[PDB]
Amino acid sequence: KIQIQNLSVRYDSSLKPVLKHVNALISPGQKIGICGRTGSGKSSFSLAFFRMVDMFEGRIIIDGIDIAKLPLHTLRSRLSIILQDPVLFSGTIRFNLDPEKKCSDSTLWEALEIAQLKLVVKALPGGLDGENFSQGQRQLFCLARAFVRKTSIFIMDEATASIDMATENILQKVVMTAFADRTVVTIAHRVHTILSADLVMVLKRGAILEFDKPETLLSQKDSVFASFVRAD
Repeated sequence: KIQIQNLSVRYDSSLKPVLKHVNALISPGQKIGICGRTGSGKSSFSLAFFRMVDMFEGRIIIDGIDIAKLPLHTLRSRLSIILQDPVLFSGTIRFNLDPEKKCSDSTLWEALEIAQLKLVVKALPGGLDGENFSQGQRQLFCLARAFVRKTSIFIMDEATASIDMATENILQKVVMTAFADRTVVTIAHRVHTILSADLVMVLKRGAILEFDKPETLLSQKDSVFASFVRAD
C-alpha cells in the first residue's frame, strides 16, 4: 500500500528541484508510466523512495509509515526494479539466481519455465555451475530475475528502451501475464503497454502533466498523452 503526501523533489545532489508538489494515494493492482521531454521520469520515484538520490519536500509513503523512520535496509531492498543494462555475474546460474538464501528447483524451473528460460534449463545442465546471445535471452533472463522478486511492489522504468522491439512480443507478453495483480509502475518511451494502466504521467512545465486513465485522457477533446501520441 502506498500513500504519498505533497512530494516536491529538490536535489541536494545537483542543481535545483525537479518534481513539484505531488500528493496521491496509490495501491497495488495498477500500472504507472513516465513521459516527458527529458526522460527517466520513474527514475525520480525509484531514486527517492528506494533512496538513491534525495529530494527536499514532500514524502512518498508506504502503509502508514513515511520516508522518515522507514527501515533503510528494508526500503531500498524489499522493492523490485528493472533496468536497461542490469546484467549480473555470469559465474554461477543458480547462485546468481540465489543472491539471497534459497530458491532452488522450485523457483528455478518455476520462474525459469515461467520466463521461457527453461530451454536454458534444456541446453545448459542443472545450474550453480555464461553463454551470451544478444541481450534477448540475456536481458530476458535479467528482467526475469528482477521480476522474480515476486513480492507486492514491482517497478520497471524504460526497461524496453534498449531491449529491442520484437522482444516485447514475448517480453511484454511475459509482463502481460505477470505485471498484473500487484503494485507496478511501468514506463516505456514506446508507451504501448501503458494502455490499461490506471495512471499515466508525462513531464512538462516543472512536473508531471497529469495522472488518470489512458482512455479517460484520450477521452477529452484535448489531453497531453494524445498530443504526444502523433509525433512518436
